[PDB]
Amino acid sequence: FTKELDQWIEQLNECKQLSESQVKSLCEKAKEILTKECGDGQFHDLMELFDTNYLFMGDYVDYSVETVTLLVALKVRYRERITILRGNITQVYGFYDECLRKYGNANVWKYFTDLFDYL
Amino acid sequence: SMAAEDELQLPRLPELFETGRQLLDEVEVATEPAGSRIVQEKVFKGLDLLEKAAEMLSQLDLFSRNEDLEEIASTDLKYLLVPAFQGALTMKQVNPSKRLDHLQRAREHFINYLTQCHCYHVAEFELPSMAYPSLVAQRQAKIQRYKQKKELEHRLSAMKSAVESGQADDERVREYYLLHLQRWIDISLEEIESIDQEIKILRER
Repeated sequence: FTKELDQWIEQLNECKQLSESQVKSLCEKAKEILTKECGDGQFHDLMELFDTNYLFMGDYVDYSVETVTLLVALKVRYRERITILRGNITQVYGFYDECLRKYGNANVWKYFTDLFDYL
Repeated sequence: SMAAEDELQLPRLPELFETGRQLLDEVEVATEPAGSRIVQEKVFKGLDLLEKAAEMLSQLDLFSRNEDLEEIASTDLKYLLVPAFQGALTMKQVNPSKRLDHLQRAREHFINYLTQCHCYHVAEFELPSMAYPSLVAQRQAKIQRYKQKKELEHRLSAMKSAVESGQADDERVREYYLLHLQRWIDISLEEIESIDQEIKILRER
């Protein structure tokens, strides 16, 4: 019974942020997974020529709080079921400021920064 | 007026410490918003209390820098945690105009904590540089650190009651405080890394 994620993901698709408490709870769930070894900001990829679903991150180059939040919530709900790709991350001034505008403070940014240090 | 001063009895060390500890605990699980008056007032009070504890400790000189950890009494062990709590509380302040100030102040608290734990051989670790930035170029360390913290927190959760309710021998009591110190070594290390990243961002602006 992980319907809690469903609610979060549903909420994020409407582009409504999550709360600090939830953002924190999400990162910990992820960290828990990490430390061991279906349709929607993101964009659909079909494959060609001769499994799992495919997703591309961002438009082309340049990320919003809700985007990266959704990224995490997705991978926690679906694991290998959804492969997510970008070109060639938490450490940008625009993203820090965005967290700071949408939350009382810098905690959410810390939670993510911490979390992505596991990738 | 000299009389009134002689006659006033202010909180002593154990109270100062215990209250500042309660306050930090409260802020860490506050179901109110972080930057609300309710939480921010507790942070201000806590820092004030710990600031007073820190001064008491300085005057008492409980901890030298050329001493063995066995020479420190069991109940004095907790006082080692003060700088780490100061760091923690400092981070819990919200006031963006002064964020860079808070990070540098916090970093210094955590370094103080780490520096002491390191002289006393509380655990084997690499002591971070005294000043931003502590160069680090790596993910494995974090996985290891995460598993370590989960294991410490579990052991602690099994012993807390026994100690607080006075049903633990001295051996048990010391092992418990050792475990807190280690737990807080990990936390401080992790926070300094976090702080250095936030400063880098704030500076470049």
